[PDB]
Amino acid sequence: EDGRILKRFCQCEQRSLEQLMKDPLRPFVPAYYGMVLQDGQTFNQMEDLLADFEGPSIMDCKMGSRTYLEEELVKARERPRPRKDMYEKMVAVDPGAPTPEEHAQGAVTKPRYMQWRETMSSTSTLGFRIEGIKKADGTCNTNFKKTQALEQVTKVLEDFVDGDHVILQKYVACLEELREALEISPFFKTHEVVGSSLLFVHDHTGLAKVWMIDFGKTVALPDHQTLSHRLPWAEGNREDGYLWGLDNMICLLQGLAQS
Ligand SMILES: O=P(O)(O)O[C@@H]1[C@H](O)[C@H](O)[C@@H](OP(=O)(O)O)[C@H](OP(=O)(O)O)[C@H]1O
Repeated sequence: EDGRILKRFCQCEQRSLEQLMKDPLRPFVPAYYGMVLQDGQTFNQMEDLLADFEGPSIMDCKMGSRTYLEEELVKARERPRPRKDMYEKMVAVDPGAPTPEEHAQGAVTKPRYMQWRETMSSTSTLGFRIEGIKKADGTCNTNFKKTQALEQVTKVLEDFVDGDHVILQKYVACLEELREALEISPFFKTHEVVGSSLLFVHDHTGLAKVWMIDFGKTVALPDHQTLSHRLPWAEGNREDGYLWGLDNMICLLQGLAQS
C-alpha cells in the first residue's frame, strides 16, 4: 500500500496485535490497520516502520532463550515429522552436525533444528541473537548462524552503529523505556513470547527507534497465570528468557556507550 505494508495473514498475530493496540506496549509496536484480500491471499495490514527514515540502517534481533513453542516438543514425541527443509539449512552451516540417523533420512525435527540453532548462536548464552543487518551504504548481512561469543556479537553491533554515539545513546533510551513498559504490561505478563524480534532502525539525521515485531507465536497463558520472563526455561514452565535477553542487550549497549 502507501505508508502501509501487507503481511501474510496469521490468526495468532492478528489476535496479538488487536490486544497490543490497547496495551502500554502500543508505542513500541507497528500500528495495526486490519486485514485485506489481494491477488488471491489474505493479509494483515501494518504500519511501514521505515516510512519516516531517509536511507535507514536496520537490525533485527530474535529475542529469548527459547525459539520454539512447547507443543512442538511434546508433539515431536507423539507423532514425529522430520523435515528436508531443515536438514539442508543445517548441513549448509555444519555438515555432520546431523546424527548418523539424521544423515540417512535427509531430515531433522523442528525442535531439534531450532535447538541446534539456539546453541550455535548467542541465544542460549545471551538470550538474543542478531538475524539481519542492512547498512546506510547498501550492504547487508543475514549470515549470523555462528555468531555466538560475546565479542562476535559486540563487533557486529559496533559495525552497525558505525561509531555514532548519539545514535547508540538513543537506542539504549528506547530499550530502557521498552523495558519499563514490558514490566507493567498486562499483555506481556500474560503471554509466552517466542520467535519475536526487536527491529532497530536509524538515520543519518539522527532519528532512531526500536519496535517489537513478529507475533506469530505469542501465546496466551491460562487464567490469572503469569511469567517472569527471566527465570530459565524448563519443559512445563513456559518461561521465555525474553527479559533475560533484553537485560543482557541493554547491558551490552551501555557498555558500548562508555567507550
Ligand atoms: O532462521 P532459520 O534458521 O532459517 O529458521 C527459520 C526461523 O527460525 C523462523 O523464525 C521459523 O519460524 P517461527 O519462528 O515462526 O516458527 C522457521 O520455521 P518454519 O520453516 O517451520 O516456518 C525457521 O525455518
